[PDB]
Amino acid sequence: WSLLEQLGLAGADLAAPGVQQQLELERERLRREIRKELKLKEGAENLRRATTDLGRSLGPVELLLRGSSRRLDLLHQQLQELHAHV
Amino acid sequence: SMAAIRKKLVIVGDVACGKTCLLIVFSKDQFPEVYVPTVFENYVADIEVDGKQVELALWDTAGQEDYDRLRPLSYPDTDVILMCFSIDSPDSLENIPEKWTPEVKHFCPNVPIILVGNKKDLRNDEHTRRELAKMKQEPVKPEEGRDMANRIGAFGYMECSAKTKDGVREVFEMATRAALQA
Ligand SMILES: Nc1nc2c(ncn2[C@@H]2O[C@H](COP(=O)(O)OP(=O)(O)OP(O)(O)=S)[C@@H](O)[C@H]2O)c(=O)[nH]1
Ligand SMILES: [Mg+2]
Repeated sequence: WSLLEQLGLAGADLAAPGVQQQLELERERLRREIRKELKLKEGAENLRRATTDLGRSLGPVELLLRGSSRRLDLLHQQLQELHAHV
Repeated sequence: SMAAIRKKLVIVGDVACGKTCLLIVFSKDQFPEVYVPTVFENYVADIEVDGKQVELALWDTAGQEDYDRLRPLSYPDTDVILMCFSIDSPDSLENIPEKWTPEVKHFCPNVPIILVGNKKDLRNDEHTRRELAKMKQEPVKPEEGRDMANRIGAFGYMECSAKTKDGVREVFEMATRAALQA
């Protein structure tokens, strides 16, 4: 799961200038990912409500909503992991 | 793109009045498959109200009297309180001014409070009617919850069902707006 492990920075000197810049970039990316996921979720809730009024199955939408919250979770764990090395 | 505004939310209320399911249904879009009495848990939710992005910290507390000692330590930097009771339990509504309000006001005076009526789906539940009938009772009315809200000087009063997800977003958007005025 570790974003540091994913980036091959596992046991690197994280205080170095290059690494510190790469991490700031990653934090920015993550922040943008979270915001996008947040809006997709709010939109998905609107769809869930729209589907409720159409009288159709909410299963697909509920699954997307869960996948979206699950993604937000991962994004928060990684963002948290990088806040420790700023 | 700047970081989200941070605000911490604490939820309180009687045993099994639906506090955890409300937090999980909102933040994970999942209705907890098994009931597990809470001592203390915390989750993060993401929300946007009035064009403002907010990262909401959800602090889950215990309804049980057994853990009263722990609860006061969860109050310190709270931006908004979700004080709950269940619509299928008039006794849980009576504990609002009896136990929850006095405790919250003492540890968090000035902190916005949203009175929440949980399990709205049980109001018309026939089984709930027959059980409450025995105890010479009936499910909580919208007016009664709204009255109690006025009595404790709550920011607002909201009803919802974590089960059907009805009124869940409304509860959290109102709680966030209140926490923002801070
Ligand atoms: N019908 C219905 N049942 C609900 C709803 N929300 C929760 N419940 C049920 O009520 C019981 C208690 O819910 P839960 O959210 O765990 O309570 P709690 O207030 O967090 O309980 P505690 O930790 O203070 S002891 C559970 O069995 C749960 O499934 C709802 O909206 N409708
Ligand atoms: Mg709980």
